[PDB]
Amino acid sequence: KQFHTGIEIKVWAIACFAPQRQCTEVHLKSFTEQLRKISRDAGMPIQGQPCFCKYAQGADSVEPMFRHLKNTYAGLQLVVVILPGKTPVYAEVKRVGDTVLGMATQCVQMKNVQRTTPQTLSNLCLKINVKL
Amino acid sequence: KQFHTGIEIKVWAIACFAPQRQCTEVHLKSFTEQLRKISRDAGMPIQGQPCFCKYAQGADSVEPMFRHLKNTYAGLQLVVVILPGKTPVYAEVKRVGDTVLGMATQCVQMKNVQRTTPQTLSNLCLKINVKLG
Amino acid sequence: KQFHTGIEIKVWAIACFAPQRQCTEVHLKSFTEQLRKISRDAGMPIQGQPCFCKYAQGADSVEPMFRHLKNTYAGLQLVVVILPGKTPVYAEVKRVGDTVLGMATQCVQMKNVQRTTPQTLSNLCLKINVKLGGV
Ligand SMILES: Cc1cn([C@@H]2OC[C@H](OP(=O)(O)OP(=O)(O)OP(=O)(O)O)[C@H]2O)c(=O)[nH]c1=O
Ligand SMILES: Cc1cn([C@@H]2OC[C@H](OP(=O)(O)OP(=O)(O)OP(=O)(O)O)[C@H]2O)c(=O)[nH]c1=O
Ligand SMILES: Cc1cn([C@@H]2OC[C@H](OP(=O)(O)OP(=O)(O)OP(=O)(O)O)[C@H]2O)c(=O)[nH]c1=O
Repeated sequence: KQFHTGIEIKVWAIACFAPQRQCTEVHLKSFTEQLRKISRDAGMPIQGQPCFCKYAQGADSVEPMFRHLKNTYAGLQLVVVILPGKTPVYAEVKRVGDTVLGMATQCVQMKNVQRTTPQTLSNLCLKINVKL
Repeated sequence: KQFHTGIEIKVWAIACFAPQRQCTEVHLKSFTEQLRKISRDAGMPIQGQPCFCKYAQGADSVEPMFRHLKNTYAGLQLVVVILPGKTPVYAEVKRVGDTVLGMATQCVQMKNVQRTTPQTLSNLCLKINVKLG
Repeated sequence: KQFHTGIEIKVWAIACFAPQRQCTEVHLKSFTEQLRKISRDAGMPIQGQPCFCKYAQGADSVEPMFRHLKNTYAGLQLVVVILPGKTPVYAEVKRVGDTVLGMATQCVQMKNVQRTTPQTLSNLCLKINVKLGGV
């Protein structure tokens, strides 16, 4: 895991499986902007707003939503998935992204979106950097 | 460029990502016959019926279908991919064919399958000729 | 036919255009070591680990990567290029290596990296040997 310098993330999406009442739109947009800033400092810029950002409920929504993403957004590079703690959703994310569709997926715990820290944003960058 | 003489396309497939309701079997068979004729006349004959011809929908279908093709038809030379206009399918077809599986692919817009003209068939032949030549 | 004696391959690189998911690090390291062994037995020893070993994707990556290689690794003798099969990358590799930069490049199919046999390693040795011998 030597860090890669050449990465640019142009097309990406957010799928929020945490409840909106806990993880609101402002929490998500705040999170997005802070993630963009750190990714820029590290020389793996996330350009742009996500091309898609929706709430969803249930592990069974993962495959349909990811197929939808792949089928709708040309060149989609990354899906960031927000999770409400321990969940069957995580398992469903992993199999679909890593073994079915071959698309980079990164999960994040809702609590790190509600109150973001540079350390957790850094962790997410490093993981994305490895994946991409 | 230079056109290449002496190419023969013996094993080829059609993957149609345009909806069947717009691009029916008879449209595809008619298209195939016209392509056969012009390619023969130009001395790069696309010989025979395709070894495979199936509909699919979505960029997500590309990799599974092409893995199937690669694994089932040894000596597959070409996949002709019919596209429904602007689509994430094109990008995925190029990624899978050129990078993932290593398979020659030529895309064609559905509107040129629904009504063929000599000029669009010629375009397609020349592209195939360059790719396989 | 005409195998060349007395060649030593000291500076060489691997550029893998097959996806990592298909052609993993262990596949590449295993392939490298097997290639070194047979090439040593045949008297064209690969003296070291490659100076560079990276994944890349797309014909558009070829020229930049090869320029990097040429400019960074003095006396680079060989680039081994792993390809998934028929691909516009093959054409671009030949154009850039043979006409743009002038460095010896040898392509190999991903399936022969994933699982080696003595016969396919031998094939690749002979081709490397031919390209490197000369004035
Ligand atoms: C089991 C479980 C785990 N997590 C954590 O969230 C992502 C983080 O790490 P990750 O898996 O993303 O780490 P990674 O090495 O990049 O590998 P994968 O993401 O491909 O699995 C993981 O530790 C949850 O939030 N909920 C859960 O229920
Ligand atoms: C860039 C782009 C192009 N097209 C056009 O539709 C078929 C035609 O095919 P093309 O002659 O380009 O040949 P192709 O097999 O697409 O591949 P190349 O070998 O030219 O790269 C291509 O120009 C799309 O439908 N979507 C796109 O996003
Ligand atoms: C489909 C495919 C096949 N092969 C075969 O494997 C050895 C030999 O090698 P190739 O003649 O293709 O290429 P090469 O030695 O670098 O030769 P030159 O182009 O310098 O003559 C070629 O017959 C590839 O290597 N790459 C492929 O993708």
